[PDB]
Amino acid sequence: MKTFTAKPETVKRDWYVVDATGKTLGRLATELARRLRGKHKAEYTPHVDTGDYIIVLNADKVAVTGNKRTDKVYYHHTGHIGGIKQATFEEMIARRPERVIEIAVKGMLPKGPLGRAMFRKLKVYAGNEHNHAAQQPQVLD
Amino acid sequence: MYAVFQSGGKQHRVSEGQTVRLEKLDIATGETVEFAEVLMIANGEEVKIGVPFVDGGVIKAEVVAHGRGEKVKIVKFRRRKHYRKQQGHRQWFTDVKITGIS
Amino acid sequence: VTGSGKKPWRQKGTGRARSGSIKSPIWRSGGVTFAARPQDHSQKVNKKMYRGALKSILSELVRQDRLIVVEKFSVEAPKTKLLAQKLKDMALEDVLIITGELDENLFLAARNLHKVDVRDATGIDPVSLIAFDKVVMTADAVKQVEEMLA
Amino acid sequence: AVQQNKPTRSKRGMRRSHDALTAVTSLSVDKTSGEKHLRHHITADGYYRGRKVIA
Amino acid sequence: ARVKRGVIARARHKKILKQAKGYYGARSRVYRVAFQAVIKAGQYAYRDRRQRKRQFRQLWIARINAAARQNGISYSKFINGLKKASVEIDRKILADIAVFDKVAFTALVEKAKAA
Amino acid sequence: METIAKHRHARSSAQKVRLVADLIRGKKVSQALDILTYTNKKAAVLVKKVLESAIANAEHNDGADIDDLKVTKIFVDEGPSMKRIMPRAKGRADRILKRTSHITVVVSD
RNA sequence: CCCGGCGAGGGGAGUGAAAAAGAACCUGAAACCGUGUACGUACAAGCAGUGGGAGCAUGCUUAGGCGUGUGACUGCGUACC
RNA sequence: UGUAACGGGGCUAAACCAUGCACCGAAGCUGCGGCAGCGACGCUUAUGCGUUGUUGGGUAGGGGAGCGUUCUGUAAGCCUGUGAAGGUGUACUGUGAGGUAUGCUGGAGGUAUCAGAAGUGCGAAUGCUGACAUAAGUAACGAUAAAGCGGGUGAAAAGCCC
Ligand SMILES: [Mg+2]
Ligand SMILES: [Mg+2]
Ligand SMILES: [Mg+2]
Ligand SMILES: [Mg+2]
Ligand SMILES: [Mg+2]
Ligand SMILES: [Mg+2]
Ligand SMILES: [Mg+2]
Ligand SMILES: [Mg+2]
Ligand SMILES: [Mg+2]
Ligand SMILES: [Mg+2]
Ligand SMILES: [Mg+2]
Ligand SMILES: [Mg+2]
Ligand SMILES: [Mg+2]
Ligand SMILES: [Mg+2]
Ligand SMILES: [Mg+2]
Ligand SMILES: [Mg+2]
Ligand SMILES: [Mg+2]
Ligand SMILES: [Mg+2]
Ligand SMILES: [Mg+2]
Ligand SMILES: [Mg+2]
Ligand SMILES: [Mg+2]
Ligand SMILES: [Mg+2]
Ligand SMILES: [Mg+2]
Ligand SMILES: [Mg+2]
Ligand SMILES: [Mg+2]
Ligand SMILES: [Mg+2]
Ligand SMILES: [Mg+2]
Ligand SMILES: [Mg+2]
Ligand SMILES: [Mg+2]
Ligand SMILES: [Mg+2]
Ligand SMILES: [Mg+2]
Ligand SMILES: [Mg+2]
Ligand SMILES: [Mg+2]
Ligand SMILES: [Mg+2]
Ligand SMILES: [Mg+2]
Ligand SMILES: [Mg+2]
Ligand SMILES: [Mg+2]
Ligand SMILES: [Mg+2]
Ligand SMILES: [Mg+2]
Ligand SMILES: [Mg+2]
Ligand SMILES: [Mg+2]
Ligand SMILES: [Mg+2]
Ligand SMILES: [Mg+2]
Ligand SMILES: [Mg+2]
Ligand SMILES: [Mg+2]
Repeated sequence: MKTFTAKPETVKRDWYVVDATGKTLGRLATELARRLRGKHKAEYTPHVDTGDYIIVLNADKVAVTGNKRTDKVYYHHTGHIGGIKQATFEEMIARRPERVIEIAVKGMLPKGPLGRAMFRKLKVYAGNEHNHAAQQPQVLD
Repeated sequence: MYAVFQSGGKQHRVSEGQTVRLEKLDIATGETVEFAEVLMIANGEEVKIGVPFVDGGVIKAEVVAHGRGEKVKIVKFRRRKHYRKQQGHRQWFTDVKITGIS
Repeated sequence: VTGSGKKPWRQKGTGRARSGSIKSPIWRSGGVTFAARPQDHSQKVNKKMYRGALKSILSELVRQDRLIVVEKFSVEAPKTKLLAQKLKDMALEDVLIITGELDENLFLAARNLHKVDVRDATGIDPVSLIAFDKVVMTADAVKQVEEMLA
Repeated sequence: AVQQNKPTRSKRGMRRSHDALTAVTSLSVDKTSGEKHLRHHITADGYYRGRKVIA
Repeated sequence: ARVKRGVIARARHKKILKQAKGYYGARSRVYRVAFQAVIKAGQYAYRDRRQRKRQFRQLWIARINAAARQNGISYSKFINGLKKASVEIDRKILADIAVFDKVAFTALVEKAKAA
Repeated sequence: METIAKHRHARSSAQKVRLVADLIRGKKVSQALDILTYTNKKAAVLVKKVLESAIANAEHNDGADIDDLKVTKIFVDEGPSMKRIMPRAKGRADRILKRTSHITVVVSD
């Protein structure tokens, strides 16, 4: 006998909503990366994108402990001669509040095509409003 | 109706009627075998063990084929140390058809 | 090998692999590293080993019943037609005829016959006795062989 | 100057993809004679736009 | 006596190239390159007969850990609960019962709850 | 009928002719004959003669019918090269190959 | 006979048992370059395999299972001397 | 050269100090097969073993037992135009070198067994010879004295002829 591997076509996915108001970034982004991958589901397979679609809303209201509101830097190179752009967690929330959750999830997801596929699942928003009422996404905690 | 039993030092989740492969036995080619090594019986009432085995749970099976497996080649090779070792293997098996679950 | 001594090209400078001969075994034409010479493949066999072997193979034919001992065995005239017919009465085929009194009549008319081989009792051999299916010996020939081997 | 180690059949294919020269697929038809020719060129017999302009 | 060694070479090359049949580029066609690929393939084939057993054992534990936390228990407690009631069912099967008969998997979680 | 016709030991190379061949495949003989008239390559004149052979070849010997004839399996195969010795500077010699090609065409319906 | 430059080369017809025995002429391997057919391949990084593996293309007997080809995605994996 | 002194995300516990109980984790160990190498002996007798304990990573190196090739003997026997060798595929089979049977090609030799003898097995030697790749349809086409148009020839003319 062999063990049951998941088969994409048969994968009945689900949609979720996550209010990120007053959540700790890492503790959230972990719990997302667990779901996005699909390890919460009992029919998990390490080569199939079984994990669910998540709509994280109120991304700008996310909390961080200690002095990481100022001290957490986000370095990124530009691929250029000496362009090493940086940004503090304040400055990132002022500019692009979606990026914050997205990076913290992207780091925790696996690398590779499946890794990128299971990130596409995630949908992040600054405002409380979202435009996915057609899916009836259930409230996840 | 399906059940779980150990035979070749390892378990097999088998149903009544179907065929299954397992590690070699010292039995004839067309002879019945009785396993009293049942670990679980699933039905309406899911019978399980709090001890070694159930209580009176027998599995009668009928031996079908007494064949050898697919060849498995074995290349032990060390790099730059002037040494390789070819070798082959065809592990034996016994195939059994399950008649009844008690 | 028939070739020049000359280094085909100089040691260094050129990108090619250092050589000093067009007669060297790793070149097409001229070489054979270990060329054999005409040699004497024959080997010593001890007198008593040889005699003992002939005794041992000649002893086995009595158990096999290949050995046929006979009296005055001689063809009338040098003709294969008679010899070929007289083996049918005796009921033989592939034979080694051995005689002490070597009749020329019997020899002459057994060259072309292949399954028959005529010898003198003096000239018996190890491979000869073993090779042929039947063996034919005259009472004089066995007397000579018995006395020779002892 | 010089390659480090040789390219493949594949790469050599990939490169040659663009060498495939295009066809004409745009033959004219002379009005009087009905002969085919390149656009704006004369015909091999000697016509252009339904008028003989060559010996 | 001289021995031409033309028949035997191709015999032993064709054996190897037939194993490499499938590989990319020269690794299929060319003997010198194929021979290495065929051996390294053997090395890996040997090496992964061992890893096959590990990977699947991870894969089962994952399924069981997932299936248990649906019913409200972490794997580490679920196994210790089963072992404390002298239950002998291995991972391979637990991972099957996790997927298939969830009514049966539920009763294992109760069986483990006692301890 | 399949009706083959070919040019063996064609003095132009394989790669150069194989480039023209591309313009004729699954194509109607009448259409393919025209293209090669107004393609500017040496291989066009070479491949035309072989096709224009194949049509007469087909109509006279076996098949008849010139209208319905599509060029199916045209292909060029590298033929026997001829090694000539171009001398270079500083005394070194270079073997230039005068390459040849076998040009087959199959004109069916 | 046919196309072709009263050519090179080819195609039919015909000799022969056989002309993928047609003068390069027995057999005709490999590298090498081709033509069709099946699957894969234009958001994806690395000794290019290996263990898993859906899909897809396909054959058998059965009324359900097996084999061959391909190999998306994924764990491990820095050639040989 | 770029965060670049947790492997990364990230963390106020997911850091630290101490106690306890869990689990994961190797080719370690146990489980069920299969093989070989040794040493005891039930007393069999030249050996299956009722067994028993045991070992089995390996360079230099030492020691065992084999596969295959060509050739000579058994062989004027035996297999072959009712298809040999060679080539090319497939399906079994052996722990391995390898074997066996058969469809296509090939169109004439082959060789069991057990012996005997070797020019006896190659991926490397900037090895030798041949063939074919690569860069690549890339550089170059040999003086910077210079060509142009018309008519002819011929399948075809920038280059030939006038
Ligand atoms: Mg990553
Ligand atoms: Mg050099
Ligand atoms: Mg010589
Ligand atoms: Mg030698
Ligand atoms: Mg290099
Ligand atoms: Mg290369
Ligand atoms: Mg490429
Ligand atoms: Mg010879
Ligand atoms: Mg072999
Ligand atoms: Mg000079
Ligand atoms: Mg002419
Ligand atoms: Mg033929
Ligand atoms: Mg030739
Ligand atoms: Mg002949
Ligand atoms: Mg030939
Ligand atoms: Mg190619
Ligand atoms: Mg894509
Ligand atoms: Mg890369
Ligand atoms: Mg790449
Ligand atoms: Mg890796
Ligand atoms: Mg710096
Ligand atoms: Mg950092
Ligand atoms: Mg444990
Ligand atoms: Mg050892
Ligand atoms: Mg050990
Ligand atoms: Mg012989
Ligand atoms: Mg021979
Ligand atoms: Mg043979
Ligand atoms: Mg044999
Ligand atoms: Mg023997
Ligand atoms: Mg040698
Ligand atoms: Mg070689
Ligand atoms: Mg070597
Ligand atoms: Mg060098
Ligand atoms: Mg070189
Ligand atoms: Mg050479
Ligand atoms: Mg070249
Ligand atoms: Mg270039
Ligand atoms: Mg250029
Ligand atoms: Mg240029
Ligand atoms: Mg120049
Ligand atoms: Mg110039
Ligand atoms: Mg002129
Ligand atoms: Mg000019
Ligand atoms: Mg000029």
